[PDB]
Amino acid sequence: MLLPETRNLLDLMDAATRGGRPGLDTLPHAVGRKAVDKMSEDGEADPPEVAEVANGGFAGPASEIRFRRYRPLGEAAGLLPTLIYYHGGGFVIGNIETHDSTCRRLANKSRCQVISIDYRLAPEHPFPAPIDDGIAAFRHIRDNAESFGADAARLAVGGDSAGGAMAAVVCQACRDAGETGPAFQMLIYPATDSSRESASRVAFAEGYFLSKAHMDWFWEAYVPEDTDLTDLRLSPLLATDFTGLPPAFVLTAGYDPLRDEGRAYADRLIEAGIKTTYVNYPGTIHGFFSLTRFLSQGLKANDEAAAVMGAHFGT
Amino acid sequence: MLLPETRNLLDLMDAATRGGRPGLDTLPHAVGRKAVDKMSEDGEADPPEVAEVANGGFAGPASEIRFRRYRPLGEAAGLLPTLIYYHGGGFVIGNIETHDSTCRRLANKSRCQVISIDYRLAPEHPFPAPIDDGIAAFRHIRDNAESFGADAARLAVGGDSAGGAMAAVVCQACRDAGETGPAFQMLIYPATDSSRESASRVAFAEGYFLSKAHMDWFWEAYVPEDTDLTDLRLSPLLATDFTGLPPAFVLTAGYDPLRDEGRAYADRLIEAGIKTTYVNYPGTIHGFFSLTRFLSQGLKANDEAAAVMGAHFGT
Ligand SMILES: *[P@](=O)(CCCCCC)OCCCC
Ligand SMILES: *[P@](=O)(CCCCCC)OCCCC
Repeated sequence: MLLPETRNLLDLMDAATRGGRPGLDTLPHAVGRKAVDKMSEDGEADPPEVAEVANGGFAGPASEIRFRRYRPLGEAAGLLPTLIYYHGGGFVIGNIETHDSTCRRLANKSRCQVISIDYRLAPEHPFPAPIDDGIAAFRHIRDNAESFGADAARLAVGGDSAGGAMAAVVCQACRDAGETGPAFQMLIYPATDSSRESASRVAFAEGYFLSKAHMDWFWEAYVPEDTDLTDLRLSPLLATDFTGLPPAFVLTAGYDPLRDEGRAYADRLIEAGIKTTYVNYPGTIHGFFSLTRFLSQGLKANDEAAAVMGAHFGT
Repeated sequence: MLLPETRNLLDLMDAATRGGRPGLDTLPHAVGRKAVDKMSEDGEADPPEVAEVANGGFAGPASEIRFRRYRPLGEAAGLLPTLIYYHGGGFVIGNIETHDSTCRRLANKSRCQVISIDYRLAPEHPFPAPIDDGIAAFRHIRDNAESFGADAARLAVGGDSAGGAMAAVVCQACRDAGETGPAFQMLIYPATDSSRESASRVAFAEGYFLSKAHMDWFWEAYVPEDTDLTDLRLSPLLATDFTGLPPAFVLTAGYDPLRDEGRAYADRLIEAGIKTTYVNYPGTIHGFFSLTRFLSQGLKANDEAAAVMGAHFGT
């Protein structure tokens, strides 16, 4: 069931692996970061023009949080409906640049403003630093909506991987603290369960991009030893109550370890009486949502996600 | 439990029931048709302008099949990706007019051409006349693609209720006959199982729009007595094999008898390794997709469906 374009890219990665490039799972996460980050940038399709890009920062819990805003083409209104995007990369790698092309394409298609967040990475800052910045960024942008040129009424969050995880947590956190949370959550191949191993986590543990070897490498950096795995910030799937959470878009990939716990989360939402959209892209891998130089499916997904959020806010 | 807008409409329908002297369940099929068809037209929100509308017909199995084409605004290309729409109404009521506003709105949003089909109705022509016209219409438009100003590469089908049923069958029929079937199937709260009663068919049998009394009234007209209920043209959910069917959009409503068998069909598709999008609109009723004069959610759904198909064909 693997697609030609997907299989093609897997050949390339197999060539490089067995020909000089070590993979190595180099623990100088600080060293490895710089190498992989450059690869990620190249993996993204060439960036589409937008109306306006803006770089800025603000005060976080423990630091300055950097951010970048993309205003979509031919969108004249001051306050726009706005998505707050958290990049992927195991709370260890990635940055605004690795997901720039994707955010540009999302804003154009959705006819919505996008605000990429640059949150504290591990190991330099471990659990729970990353999601604390994720939550602070939402609260800040919510409370200073007009400053960020954003309609407070139609304010959403989303991400991929660790990013998608981080998004789902921000929504729970808000409901738990009984304050106004997001209007919409866009969850792309997110990780929702640290407490156990699904079928897919075992079935695709090796050979399909994201490897079990990679997930350990990330885990050892992000998580201090002896941290309760049934913490909802690590495992939001284990929440008792799913009611009062915002409408969701949830996307999974066919050859993804994080497939089964992805659809699981989506199901918990549907039965809780929440407006939900689930989608499976069979025959592509984890990370296709931003490897848009190699996988067209990624661009189709970029378009589909953008479209469902757009239709929700009626843009 | 329900939405305000949904609850609001339900009581009005309840006003007439005892308030005046109504009752479709108790009318001659041919008489009732004329009355309800006019109500349906009024139930639709005011029609959006399009680039071009075109009426025509062609030779079917047993008769002339009428049709109407909607070309979307600011779409200059000759051959467009095209959806073939089958109206709802228990294979007994409805026509192109009852679903005109909705088709117009779909074409604009999706940036795709829409072709509403006017298929033979019961009791005048019972099972299996309606779906036979449904299949002939697709085959014809497929084989004369450029005549109908349509990209053959990106040709889809869809509908609501009996229409959604009719769409799902066209795709199966094509795969069974080992010929080129549609590229995409848009299934809106469709009926997929005649062979038994789900939980929702019982739980919402009375008081929420579609009534069990209505479904019987339709059934007695459409279906010759002593017809095997496990026929796949009546019950496409009971198909052995789901592989080789086109990518799907599937939508259900919270207070719909046809809810459980809707999601069931969607699930059969996901496990068959087909690219699928499922969505539930909780706290609205069956038929909201075209009662867009009363229910905003309907317009949001109209937009969402259009958007997912658009993103698929990359318009
Ligand atoms: P991942 O699946 C590596 C699996 C080896 C784990 C060590 C036992 O990388 C896939 C690379 C493309 C072929
Ligand atoms: P059916 O579900 C039952 C007729 C009214 C009984 C109220 C419990 O048709 C419903 C139409 C909306 C009142």
